[PDB]
Amino acid sequence: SIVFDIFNYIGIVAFAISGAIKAVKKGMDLLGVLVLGFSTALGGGIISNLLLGKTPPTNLIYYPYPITAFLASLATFVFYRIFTNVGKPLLYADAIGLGAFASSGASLAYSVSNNVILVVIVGAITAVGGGVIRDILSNEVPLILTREFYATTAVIGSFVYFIASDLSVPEDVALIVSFLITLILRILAMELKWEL
Amino acid sequence: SIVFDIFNYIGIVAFAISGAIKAVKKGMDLLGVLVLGFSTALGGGIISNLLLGKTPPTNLIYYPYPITAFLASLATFVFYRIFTNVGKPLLYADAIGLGAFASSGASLAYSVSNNVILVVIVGAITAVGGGVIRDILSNEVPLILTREFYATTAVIGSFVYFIASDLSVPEDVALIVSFLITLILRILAMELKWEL
Amino acid sequence: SIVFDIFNYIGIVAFAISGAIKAVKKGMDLLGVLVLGFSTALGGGIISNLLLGKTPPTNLIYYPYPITAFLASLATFVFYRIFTNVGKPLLYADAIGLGAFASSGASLAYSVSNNVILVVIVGAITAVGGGVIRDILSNEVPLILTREFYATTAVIGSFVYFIASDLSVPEDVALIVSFLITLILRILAMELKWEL
Ligand SMILES: [Mg+2]
Repeated sequence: SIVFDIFNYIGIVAFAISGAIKAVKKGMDLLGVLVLGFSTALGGGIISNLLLGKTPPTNLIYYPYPITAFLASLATFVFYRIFTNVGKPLLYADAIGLGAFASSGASLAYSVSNNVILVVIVGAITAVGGGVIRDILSNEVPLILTREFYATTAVIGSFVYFIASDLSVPEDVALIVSFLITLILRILAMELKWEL
Repeated sequence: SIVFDIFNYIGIVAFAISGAIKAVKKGMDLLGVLVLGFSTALGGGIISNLLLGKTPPTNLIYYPYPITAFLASLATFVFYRIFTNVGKPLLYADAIGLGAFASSGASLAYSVSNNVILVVIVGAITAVGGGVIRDILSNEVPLILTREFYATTAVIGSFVYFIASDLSVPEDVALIVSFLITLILRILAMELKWEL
Repeated sequence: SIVFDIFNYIGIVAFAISGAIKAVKKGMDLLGVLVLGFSTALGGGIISNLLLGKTPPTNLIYYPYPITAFLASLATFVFYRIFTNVGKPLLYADAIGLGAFASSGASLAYSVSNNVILVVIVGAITAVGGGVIRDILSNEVPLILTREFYATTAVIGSFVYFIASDLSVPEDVALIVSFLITLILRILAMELKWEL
């Protein structure tokens, strides 16, 4: 479906931006920024692929995905190399990626089996997995532990995808509703200071 | 066998307690405590499943296992939310899990192949793997490095399972002897201050 | 081919030395030193095997590989237990391993598929993966982030293996040229202070 394909690109771009921003804040230079953005963008899909027995992983064979990760990370580096003082919305980029991958990752797991536990947990791991790798490599406690509603919101997003698909909702709509609920939940938590 | 099934539940409960305790000590709140307990309880089995080519992992498809991880972590949070000053035996919970999973993890590897190296190493990775993930997420040097006899004791436990099975020992007995040797070795190291 | 087999042993020895050195510097004792050397030596091959769908991993079934990792780590511990003040060339050992595994890891991926992205990225992950695990376990930002030209040099080494193989270069020669370019690139970066 077109929405599934689009969400893959949105998630790759968003997580690449979040990883490249993290590296910029850490003081890394161009190539180190590319490494962290590339890893954050593709890590969730790779981990998800391994859990589902899909080898080699799509992110390592389908050329547009790693090319998109590379270009997004490079664009982020160049942007903040010029505009050093403008805001760096790491959590906003991460949140958009969380919604794109909780939905598309739940979709991939649901195609493997109708098991609600597999769909909800693999979907959530797809969503958070790139940011977990980013935080581990950065040598800091990850968001899934420091942000009280973060991992659960990914779980909720993959669960609403499962429920929608279970009710025969068309795949394009089930993905959009899952993405929107995940993103909205994150915006409320961030804007209403639920995690403080 | 009944002992294999029982050891799976014992290991899941024990490692969930150890992960939830770690999160409580870190100052996390309810949902963060659940995340760390869930991850510690199921991580070793997932890693073991991937190494042996078993996908999707049993911990993500067999409902009682993640349900047990969730309930054990929730019980731990509620207990220490009320009884804030009572002792938190993280290492004791981890040690019981180490014995339950070194034995059952060696059993799973032995069913795949009679290779002593595969059985001993995959068994040890099953045993320590959940606590390694816990310590990495907590952003601290893991027990497998800070505790001089920890990883080796898991190796010894999986090796005694291999030897017992190689001698035709019934599976229920081979699991019990492996579990007991692992746990006893850990109790001696902790009580006799071997790791100081 | 003979060069592929030799490079496996060179990489295992080199990364075992680098991991055992890291543990010695961290103040670990004998068994902890063995754990970190063993993990660094075998982690890249295990990760590479999982990405390519090769289970159980060769490093866990082919006896000479983990035996070599163990003996190399033990030799490193004994050496620095006696000669406490002599230099500890962690980065030099890591660099030799990087060249041995970028080449041999690219070779393994190329046997699975002619996809330049798969060959270059899996090759680079094979090369850096053991040192990434070492640095994560040591609880420090890994070399792939702190050393500006490190990860890219592994990528270049696996890419020159791909180009050589694509041009019909004999496998023994393609491995040697890949190894030499990776190692030389690392020597220049270290000696010419490119990463400062
Ligand atoms: Mg860390």
